[PDB]
Amino acid sequence: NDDDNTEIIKSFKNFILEFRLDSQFIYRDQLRNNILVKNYSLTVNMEHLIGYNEDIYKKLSDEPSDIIPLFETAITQVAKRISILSRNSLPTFQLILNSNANQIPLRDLDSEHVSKIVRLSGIIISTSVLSSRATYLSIMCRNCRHTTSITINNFNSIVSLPRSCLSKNCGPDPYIIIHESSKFIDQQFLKLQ
Amino acid sequence: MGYYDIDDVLADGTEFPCKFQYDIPGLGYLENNPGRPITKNTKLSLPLWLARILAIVGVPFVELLPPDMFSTKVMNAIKTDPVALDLHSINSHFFSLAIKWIMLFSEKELANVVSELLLQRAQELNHHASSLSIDLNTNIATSTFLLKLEEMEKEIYKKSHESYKDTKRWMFK
Amino acid sequence: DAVFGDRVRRFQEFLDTFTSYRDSVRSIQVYNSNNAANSTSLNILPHRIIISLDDLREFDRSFWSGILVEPAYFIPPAEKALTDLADSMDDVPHPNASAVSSRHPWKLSFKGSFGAHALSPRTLTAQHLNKLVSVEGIVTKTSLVRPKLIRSVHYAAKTGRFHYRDYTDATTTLTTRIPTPAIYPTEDTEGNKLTTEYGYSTFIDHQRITVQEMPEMAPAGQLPRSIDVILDDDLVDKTKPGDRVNVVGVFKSLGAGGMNQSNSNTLIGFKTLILGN
Amino acid sequence: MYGDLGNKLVLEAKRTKQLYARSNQDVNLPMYHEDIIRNILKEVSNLRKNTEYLKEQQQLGMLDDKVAKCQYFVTLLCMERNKRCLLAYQRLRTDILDSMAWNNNGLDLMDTNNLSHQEQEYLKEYCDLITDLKSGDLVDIDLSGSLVPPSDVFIDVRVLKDAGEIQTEYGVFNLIKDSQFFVRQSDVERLIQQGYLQKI
Amino acid sequence: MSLPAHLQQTFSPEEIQFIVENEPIKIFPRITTRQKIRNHTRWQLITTDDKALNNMVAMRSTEVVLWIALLLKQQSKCSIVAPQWLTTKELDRKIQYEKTHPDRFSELPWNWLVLARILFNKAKDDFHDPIHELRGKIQDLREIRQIKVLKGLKYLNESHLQLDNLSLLEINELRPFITEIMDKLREIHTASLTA
Amino acid sequence: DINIDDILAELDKEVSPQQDFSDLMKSWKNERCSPELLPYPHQLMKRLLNRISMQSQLIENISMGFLDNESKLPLLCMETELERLKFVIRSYIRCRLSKIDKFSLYLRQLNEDENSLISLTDLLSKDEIKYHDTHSLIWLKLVNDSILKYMPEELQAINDTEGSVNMIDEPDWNKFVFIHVNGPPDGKWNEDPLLQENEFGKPCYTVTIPDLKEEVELTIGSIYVMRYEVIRDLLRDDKVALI
Ligand SMILES: [Zn+2]
Repeated sequence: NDDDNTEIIKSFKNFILEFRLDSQFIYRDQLRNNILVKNYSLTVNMEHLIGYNEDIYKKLSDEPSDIIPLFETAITQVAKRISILSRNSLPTFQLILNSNANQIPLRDLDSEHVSKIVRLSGIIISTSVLSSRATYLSIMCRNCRHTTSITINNFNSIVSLPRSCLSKNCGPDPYIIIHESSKFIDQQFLKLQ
Repeated sequence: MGYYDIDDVLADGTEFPCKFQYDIPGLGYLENNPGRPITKNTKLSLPLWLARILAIVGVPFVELLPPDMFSTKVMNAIKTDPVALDLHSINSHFFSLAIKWIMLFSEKELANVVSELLLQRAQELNHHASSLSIDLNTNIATSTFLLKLEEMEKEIYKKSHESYKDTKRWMFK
Repeated sequence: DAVFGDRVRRFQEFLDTFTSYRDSVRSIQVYNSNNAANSTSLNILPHRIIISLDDLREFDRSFWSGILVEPAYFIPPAEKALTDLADSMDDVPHPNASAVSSRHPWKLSFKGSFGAHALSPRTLTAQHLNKLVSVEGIVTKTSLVRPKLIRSVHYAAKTGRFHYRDYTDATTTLTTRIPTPAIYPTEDTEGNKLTTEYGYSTFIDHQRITVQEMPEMAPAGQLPRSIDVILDDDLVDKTKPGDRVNVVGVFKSLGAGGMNQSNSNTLIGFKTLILGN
Repeated sequence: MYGDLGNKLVLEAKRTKQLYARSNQDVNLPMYHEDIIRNILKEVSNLRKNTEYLKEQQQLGMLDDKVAKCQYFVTLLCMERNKRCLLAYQRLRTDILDSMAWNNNGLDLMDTNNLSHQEQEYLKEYCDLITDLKSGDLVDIDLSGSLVPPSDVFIDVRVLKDAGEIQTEYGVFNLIKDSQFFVRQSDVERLIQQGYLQKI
Repeated sequence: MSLPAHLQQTFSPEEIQFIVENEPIKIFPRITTRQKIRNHTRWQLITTDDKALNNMVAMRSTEVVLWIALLLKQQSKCSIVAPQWLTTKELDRKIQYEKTHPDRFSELPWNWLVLARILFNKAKDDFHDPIHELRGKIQDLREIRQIKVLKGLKYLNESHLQLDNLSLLEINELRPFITEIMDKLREIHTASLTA
Repeated sequence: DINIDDILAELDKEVSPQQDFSDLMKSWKNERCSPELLPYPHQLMKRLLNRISMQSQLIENISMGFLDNESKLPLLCMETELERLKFVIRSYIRCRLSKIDKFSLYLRQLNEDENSLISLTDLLSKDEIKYHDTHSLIWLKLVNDSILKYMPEELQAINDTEGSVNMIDEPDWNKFVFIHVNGPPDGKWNEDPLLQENEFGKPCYTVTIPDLKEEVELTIGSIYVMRYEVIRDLLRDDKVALI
């Protein structure tokens, strides 16, 4: 799966680097301007992604929860390329999509559209307080003190601490989270009516 | 420090805390007692264009006290996080007044702090000025940082941003 | 632990440079000694020193930034340095048979300017975690002061020797360590029965106040947000509900937040709270 | 003190400053603040009379050097400050007037009630001075012309306002409304600046 | 006043393009003004050399001032030859130089940005390399050079500054910031040194 | 082996409109950036104006002759070239006029100073003299009859330099400008003095900043951001050029 993931990452990287409408590389300029003001994101329009290479859009719209983290990785790599002098510690960039697809009524979201990308309208009636979802999860083995790391994508498929000492038995669940070395992001729950 | 510079004119007209040194007669026209004179060792707030002259001519008539905007609290705030300091609320003309104070008192330590403050804030305002919005069809951080600039930095930012915008508009025409 | 020792010696140098903190430690120690030597008296000064962050920045900017950015690695060494300073300059009086066993580490408190860390419970996002932040607001709830165990001293009536055991929790120590099930060791290594020695053990008070942003500071259309501070020891009962407050502490997180098999797609977060200093 | 009116005056002048900066709306100078000018000028007269009153009272009376010097010195400083505020306001208005004259010598000669009599006379003579410059020796070059470099020799233009027929150097232009030309940029610059042709 | 506010102490990019357009460039003429041995009006210009214009021979490379090469390229009467530095091989070499030396700029010509823009707009069909790649390498060079500038504007002292090899458009766009921050850091220093 | 370039140069040793235009552009570039009012090049501008007049007459005559092959490219090039030259002179003159407006009183006090080493006749053109005089007079009349009429004689001077704040505006001598070190105007290096060769073999100038008591080496073919006061002497000798 490494080869396909790398191919997808490289394809969307080339989309970031090469796309331009008329004399201006829209997404290179947007990425640089976003980095300058410490806005680690990239608002990617969907018509542009369709026009560039419709195969990429097909791959994205097929399994969004598996492709979008790859696109965020590609955005991060492009950001390092165009904002860091070769020879880090740059957060994984966030992909913000803009679409003009037909709006699906909120009551029409049924068994189909599950795991699909849907565009819909409503009125917010509640906003939760900010939570904290971990992205970098520094972790240490309880018995043998085998410190490692876990990286979280936050796009739930449909991950947990390893159930192994992963390098005497150390038990079934030998891992405790090191909270002074982890990195978190804020998450908010809405409620659409 | 031009004569007709409105920024300098407005900077001159800022009240400053200054105590008196003489039991001067007949003054105080608008100082709460027109006819009645001003007592010695009286603390009064005077415009800079007046206190500057009154603190050199004469023992000088008026002794200038350290203003709050250059107090050790503000100095510590400057030395801690220069970028995230709301210098517009401290004084809308902070840099001009700091330059005037250094010129008056030859303060080699206030200057060494305000220059570093200016450099550190110039980095960030260049970052904000050179980042131009692109329409696919203003940022929150840019707008929340532009509220914390004095009348001097608000002009450097305007000039540099206009230059960057003109270059972008020409290149991509 | 070369870095730990380096931080300890650097903070000892800082304390030697600014003698005001040494004078304050001396004043606290002589006040405690005089109160012990002199009755309906209960005013005993706490083992806490308020150091100015400005002095630390002017002395060693690297240490100051380490305190303000990653206090979990810079505050324990500074506290150990303060404890060693107090012990070295202590008047070495006669022991009371309890202070020898009962730990009394010298805690640290901070003041001065914070800059980007002078926050409010609404603007306390997840990018401030593990950093030393100060939040201002109104105390709305205060838990009951409930003592918690941090060290149990045991006497084995077969060898005439005393065995202790340290306890750590997520809400007590900044650095993460293996939690202890808080069960007293009833048997020694060599099959000896032990009796717990209360009064030689060490318990510390524990309170959990709730600080919410001032209602007039709330943005148009939203109710005030709140954060939970965990005051301990000298800082218990320092606040009552309705008090406007400015709490300085380390914005910490705890838990596994899912990532425990029990939750695979469950999208809850971690429990975040401030360890008040 | 005594410069509060002057401080308000220069604050309003700052507003006019940024006001006209704003891109290029070629805004008209906000009507002269005559009322504030009158008050500060009256404030100056009171200060001058106070000096005259003190000087005559110093002569007949027994006044030591201290108060006689100090009161006069403070009044002089206040008068200088008021003069500086008035001068800054007038100089900004004069600079904006000069910019308008230079830019509109090829555009229009105009509400003029926003200007005092002195300012109206100044602008009226300044236009004549500019025309004198454009005719003395630098007559070959159009000193009032555009300051944008002449990139392209040939441009296409669209007629905004109908103007019937206008004679060019050799032929003639029939300025029919909503009709597009393709002519040299040299012979239509004045019309484009005035507001009869639009494109580029 | 006579000179507008935005033209006070800097050059508008149009004026930079005007300055660049006076530099000679090499063209392949599509006409022939060379009078045979066996009438016609000659150029006889006053701000350049007309010798190379009255002696044009079709498909024989000459050198004319850029604003005339563009004027002929408006029709199909010439073909601007791209300068040697404007090829994919040389652009890759310069990019490698920039990535290899993070302290100094590459030796690009002072008009590289302006010339690249002008040639891409008016002479888009005279490049031996695909223009969609030349644009992508020009943008990469601009990005690297912008990264190095932002990390050197961190050295804005009050004495001087050496911006070696910087282009003309980059200097022009950085002028109102550098030359107005250094002025303030100099005024502070001179105020301190009033003794 | 021995070098034979000397004999090769020996066997090869048996005011132009292009140079006039190049000097005009150099003067325009220097004028746009220099804080002070640079001296007027009277001779160059006289030649340039004569050239414009003669070329306009030539274009008119050729057009009349054409008004009776069909090669119109030379005429179009003549017209657009003349337009470009006129624009350059227009911008130069208007920048000088703006600087005159900014520093009117400073120029006046230079004129009235008998100890001054410069004169407006040697630093301003005739039209600039007339414009400066008329503009100063009319602005003086306006300010008088609007503000200074109601002010006493001790506070009626328009050039009071003895007040609380100096009211004559001087050019910012220590302003920071972008300089490109041309080197000596001629192609020969050893002939020109002040060119202390630096290490690494690159020749360089040497200028000292009195405020900081610092010596900086101005390498040839390099771009600097230097104080204008330090550069003024080299700039007057065309050894450097303002970018
Ligand atoms: Zn293990």
